[PDB]
Formats: sequence, C-alpha cells, structure tokens
Amino acid sequence: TAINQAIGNLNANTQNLIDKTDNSPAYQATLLALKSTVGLWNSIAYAVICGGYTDKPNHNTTETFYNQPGQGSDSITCGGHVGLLQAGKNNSLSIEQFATLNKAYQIIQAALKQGLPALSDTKKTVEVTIKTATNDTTVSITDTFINDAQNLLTQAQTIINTLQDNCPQLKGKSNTPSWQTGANQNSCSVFGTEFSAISDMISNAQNIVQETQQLNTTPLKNLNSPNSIALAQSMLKNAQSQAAVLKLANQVGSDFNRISTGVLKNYIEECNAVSSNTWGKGCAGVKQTLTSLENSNASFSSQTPQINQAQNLANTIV
Amino acid sequence: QLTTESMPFNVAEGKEVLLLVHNLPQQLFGYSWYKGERVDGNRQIVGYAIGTQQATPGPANSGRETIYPNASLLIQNVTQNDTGFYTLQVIKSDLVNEEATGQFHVYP
Repeated sequence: TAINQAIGNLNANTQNLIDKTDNSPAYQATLLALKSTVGLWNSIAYAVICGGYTDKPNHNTTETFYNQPGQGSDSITCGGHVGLLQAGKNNSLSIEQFATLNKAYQIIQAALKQGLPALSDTKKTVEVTIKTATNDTTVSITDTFINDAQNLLTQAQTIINTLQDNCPQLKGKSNTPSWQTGANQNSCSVFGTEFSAISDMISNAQNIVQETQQLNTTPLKNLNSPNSIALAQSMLKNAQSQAAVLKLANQVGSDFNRISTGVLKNYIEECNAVSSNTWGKGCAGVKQTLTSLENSNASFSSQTPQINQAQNLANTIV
Repeated sequence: QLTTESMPFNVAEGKEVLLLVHNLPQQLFGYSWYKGERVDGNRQIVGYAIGTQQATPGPANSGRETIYPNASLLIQNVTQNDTGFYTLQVIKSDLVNEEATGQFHVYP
C-alpha cells in the first residue's frame, strides 16, 4: 500500500536530479568540481614551470600554448633554458604533460561558455580550438568534443592528476598574489589541500554521474515470498543510490570548504574581466555556483526521510 | 657578476682540479655544467635541480666529476681530454639565466 506514493517520490526525485539544472544538487556539485578545477588552474598557472627534458637536455625549443592565463600574456610558453634540466616529480613538467593538460583545460573552458547541459542529456557537442606554436611551427585544431559531465570530469581528473603526480616547482618573484615567494616552491607543499580537495570533488562528482546514470535507466512503475521480493530490492537499490547522491553532493560543498581554509581562500573566487589580466585569480565564477549548490542541498534535504522510508519498508519485506 | 675560477688554474695529470663559482645568485631554480665555451645540450656534464636536490649527469659526463650545492664542481683523476673550457649555466628562481665560463689546463 505505502509503495505507490513512495515510488512516485523515488521517481520524481530522479527526474529532478537528472533533467533539472537550477535546483539540482547533482548538477551543481558536478559544475562546482569543473569550475574549481578551472579556478585552480587560473590561479596557479602563470607560475608552474614546464619544460624539462625527457630524453636529453636542450635550451633551444619552446612551446607556446595559446589561451592560457600567463602573466602579461594570454598564452603560457614552456621554457627553453629550463629544458636543460630533467623533467620529473618535484621539478618541472615535460612539454608533453603540459600539452596534455592544456588540452583538457581548453575543452572544459569551451564547454562552459556553451555551458554544461543536464545529466540526462549526453548528446550535446562542443567545438574547441587548440593553438600551439613552437619557437616557426604552429598548429591549430578545431575538433568536436562531447559536452557532458561524464567527460568533462575526466578532463578535470586529467588536470589535477598532472599536478599531484608531478608536483612541479613554481617560479620566484624577482602586483603578485601573496603565496608567491622570492624562491621556488614545491606546488604540492603550497597547494596540497587544494589539490586534495578538488581531486576529492571531481572524484565525488563522478559517482554522482554514475549513480544518476543507473538511476535514470531504472524507473520503477501480493503474498509471502511471492516474487515481489524483486521490485523491493529494486526499490531499495534506487533509494540507497539516491541517498548516495545527496550525500556526495553535500560532500562536494564540504570538500570545497577545505579550500576556504587554505592559501587560495580568497583568490579562487575573484576576478578582473581568458585574457591578459586573468592570471592569479580563479576567474571561473565559482561563488555563484557554490551558493547554488548549498541551496540545492538544502532544498532537496526534505526528501531525505521519504528516501530512508523506502529503505526501511524494503528491508522489512526481507 | 657571475664568475668562475679554476683551482689549480694548471692541473697535473692523474691528479685533480676544482672549479669554484663566485656571485652565485641567492635564489636559484637550478644550474648546469658544460664542456665548452657555451651552453649546449649535448655537451652537459651535469644538471642540479633545487626542487629535487638531485644531480642527473648529461651526455658529456665522465663519471669523475662531482658537483656541490654552491654550484662548484670537481673533477678527479683528470685526463688529457679533460683540459679545455668549461661553462656554467645558472637559472634563477624567476627563471632569469646566467652563464659564466672558465678553463683549466692539464699537463702530463
């Protein structure tokens, strides 16, 4: 008996996390992980040191990645003289590693101007250019890329793993941001809790996406052990998964707060109107989305008892 | 101004020499030594990166040099080949670069 309303609740819930955007915890959490990643990179990027040799030392060659937030410039160039010293953990990124980052970066930017679609939507595509010179040589490619969470998170994951696994070193000084010394700093020391936090967010947003995925393809529509034990385990499964979602999204705000502790406390949420003058602040419109998530979480929390009932009924059949 | 200085300036064979550095900048990213009068990938003896406190030898390396953390460099058991010019490339923390050249003479 108490089913038919409980299902309506479980179903309506999915429609709302998956089709809606404005009030969706799942959506906003996902979007927050992407914005932050971008936000990270903008704040940091002008100071990461790329160019180590991987086979052999050399000061002659220098890649320029366009539409990057460097210091004076709207491009970053991966050093030539740095080329004299081996790329690796705690030193310097390789040019390759930077290129693979930049790709992932350009994709996420392109998809935000176009704007992340809803989670049920997997169709949406986006065009993205990637200009890169050498010294001379010059490559411009415009390719079509899926604009969906699933994928953009993978790009974010690409970005943060580059930083965490390689811990590049950071430029000295000589209006700068305040975490910048006159000496080199291992970016895993300085930005450790941001890397961990944004990483934790990406990684959580992924599970959101999964769970919503299976949830969406699994709508729902008597005696003692009369094969309605199924479609209770069913009902169970969905509720236990909607719970997971709401939890994870909450946790994405909580994961974000850790930064509001550490060094990019202020910078990651601020800007000046990619351009010459965007280095050193996140310039990704994070606040707006944070407060949008916080509210999604709050508003949806009113389902948290309906969901737990679903479970407790389910289990009493078993 | 960055500077180098062999000692001894003239070097007995089978013995050893030290190339001192002067005016090493305060704040470094790393630095490198080169057989030659010029900075050349394929003539690098060794590179030291601050971030990792590590010394990776380049192609030129005879496996008888030792670099130290104030940029100085030592060659032991010198051979006739070791004679010549030697060049120090230094990268500052803001990535401004600097070179200095020096030289020693071996005799049999």
